[PDB]
Amino acid sequence: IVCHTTATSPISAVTCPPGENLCYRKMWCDAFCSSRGKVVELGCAATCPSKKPYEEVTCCSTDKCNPHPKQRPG
Amino acid sequence: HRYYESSLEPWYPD
Repeated sequence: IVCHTTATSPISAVTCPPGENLCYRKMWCDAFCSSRGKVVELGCAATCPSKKPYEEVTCCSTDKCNPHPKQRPG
Repeated sequence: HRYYESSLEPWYPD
């Protein structure tokens, strides 16, 4: 098994040891906070880590379906 | 170089 990532990778694929069960979407920004709206740092989850004052952290519950909008000429 | 919500490539994202 495994999950997707986004972080310091261009992209990569890992999940955490058997405890986590799904993959998540940490919405925030870069330290550069570039003109692309929201950075999303995908990875391993057991529950959906969402906050309220900034961190949207939604999920996907099945294989590969983790990500957001990205792969478009924009 | 980033995985924002507008691109995935380190050319379009940043």
